[PDB]
Parts: sequence; structure tokens; C-alpha cells
Amino acid sequence: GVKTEQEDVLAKELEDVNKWGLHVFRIAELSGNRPLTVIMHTIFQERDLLKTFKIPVDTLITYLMTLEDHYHADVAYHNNIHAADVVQSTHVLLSTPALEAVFTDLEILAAIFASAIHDVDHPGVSNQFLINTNSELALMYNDSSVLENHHLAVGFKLLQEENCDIFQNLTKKQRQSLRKMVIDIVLATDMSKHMNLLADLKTMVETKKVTSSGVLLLDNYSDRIQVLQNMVHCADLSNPTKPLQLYRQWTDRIMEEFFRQGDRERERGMEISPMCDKHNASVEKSQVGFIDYIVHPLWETWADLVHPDAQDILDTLEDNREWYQSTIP
Ligand SMILES: [Mg+2]
Ligand SMILES: [Zn+2]
Repeated sequence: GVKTEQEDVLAKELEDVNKWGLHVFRIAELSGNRPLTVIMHTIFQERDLLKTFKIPVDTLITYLMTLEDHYHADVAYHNNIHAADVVQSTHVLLSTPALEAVFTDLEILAAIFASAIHDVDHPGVSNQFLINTNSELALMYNDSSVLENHHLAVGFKLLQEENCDIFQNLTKKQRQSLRKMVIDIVLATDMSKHMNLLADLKTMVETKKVTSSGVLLLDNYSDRIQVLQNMVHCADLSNPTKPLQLYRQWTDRIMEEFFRQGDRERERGMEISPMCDKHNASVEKSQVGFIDYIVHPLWETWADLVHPDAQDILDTLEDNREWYQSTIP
């Protein structure tokens, strides 16, 4: 009843769980492709969420394994490893000094649970592809945040499988509040909402208030949920802020997934989506564009909100940006 030698190496890697730049791909290999299960378990133990919400440990493990099984192993980017990465990145962002004692246990549970379910059952093609092909998913969700609606529906539906209801001991009031927050967070992961989220985060930085203790003041639901939505959005767009050996693995995976969508579009004579044409691609120029127009404006605004807690993350982002610029053919 002590861990095997593979289990010990996994445990030593999981000591980095509170650090930006966790070896998540190594944890995926060591856990037998269970990165989301072991990282969620570690985070739930670390934050004492099993005791606070009276979650039976067997129910937690059964749900986490079920959730992880509904991420597609054949999808190169939007898989259980990406879910695990966004969970661990949200975990680190929640621990930022400028947010110490700001958020309740329920809000923390919401942000982490939202991160874990936020891409579940992703088929490895975009909303636009599902809409243009008249897919069943697009029909059910009236072409509106199709994947993000689906992620939420599956994440909640899986609570009803045998010994999977991790919220069985929460009051109705707790469950209604958790549910609304998880829905507001995951629907905010739709990139179509990015510009509005960023405008609202900028507006909050301009009218920012801190207590005499130096920590962010958020006294209404609108402001608290906006910060959690931008936090998980930041975790979702965190690849270019990681050490370059990690960023480059994520870039290889997203480009594999985009090129596979491009191949499916070309074989069916559909217009090939941006960045999805493997015969007409500038991976390096794309990353510099993504950083310049999307990732840097978001993380620059986040860094202002929690000044100076995010300086080393913003510095890594600017270094990764210069590295991709310097490799443009
Ligand atoms: Mg998504
Ligand atoms: Zn995602």
C-alpha cells in the first residue's frame, strides 16, 4: 500500500503544481494519459475542496476519470492534456497575491470545475465548420456558441453517471450559484466574446479599487464573474506565456488540428479556414499575429489588474514573441 516507482516519479513532478511551466506532457505520460484526473485530484486536496464541499474521494475519482474519457485521444490540441493545462494555469492565477482572500471557496470551485469541463467532447473542428456542415450540434444550439454550449451540457450530464455526482452534498443554493458561474465562465471561452471581455477588463483596470491591505476590491457579482471569466480566458490563451519548450509543443498540436480541419475542408470543396491550409501556412507569422492582436493585449491588461504579480509571465510572452519573429522565413 505504498506507490510504485512510476507513481513516485509522477508525485515528484506534481510538486510543481503551484508553478507556471508544470511538465504537463510528462505528467500525461507518467499518469497513463490521466493528466486531468491526477492534476484535479492534487488541486482538490491542496485547496481542501473535498472537506469543504463534502465530496467523497471515490465519487471525485470516478467523475474525473469519466470526464477525462470524454476528451478525444485522437484530437491533437483540444484533449485532456489541454484541459489539465488550463486547470493548473487557472489554479496558479487564483493564487496570485493581488487576489489573496478575494474569492469564496464556491467561486474557486466554479473556476477550477469550469476549466476542467471547458472543452470536453471537442471534435477538433471549429464552430464555423460545424455550422457550415449543418452538423446536429449546430442544429441543437442554433449556430450560437455551439461547442461551448456542448462542453457545458456534457460536463453537467456526466454528474448523473454511476457514483459521479461530486456536488451531491451541496445545498440547492450552492448548486444554483456554482452552476450559473460555471456557465458564465465556459460561454466566455468562445473567442467571438474576446473583444467584449477585454473591453470590460480594461474598463475595470481604469476604475480599479484596492483595499488598504493592497488587494483587489470586487463588491458585486458582475465584477467578480468578469474577473473569473478573464482569468479562465487567460488560462485558455496561456500557451505563448509558457517556457518555449512547452509553447512549441502546443503550437505543433494546434497546427496539426487546424491542418486536419483544412484537409477535411479541402476534400469537401469548402473554403479552407484561416491558418488551416498546410500548403499555404506561415506558422511563425501566425504566432506573432496571435500574440500581437490577441494574447499580448489580454495578458498586458491582466498584468495591469494584478500589478506587479504577472511581470515574469508578460516577460516570457515578449521573449517567445521575439523568438518567433526571429524565425520568419
Ligand atoms: Mg474552447
Ligand atoms: Zn480551451
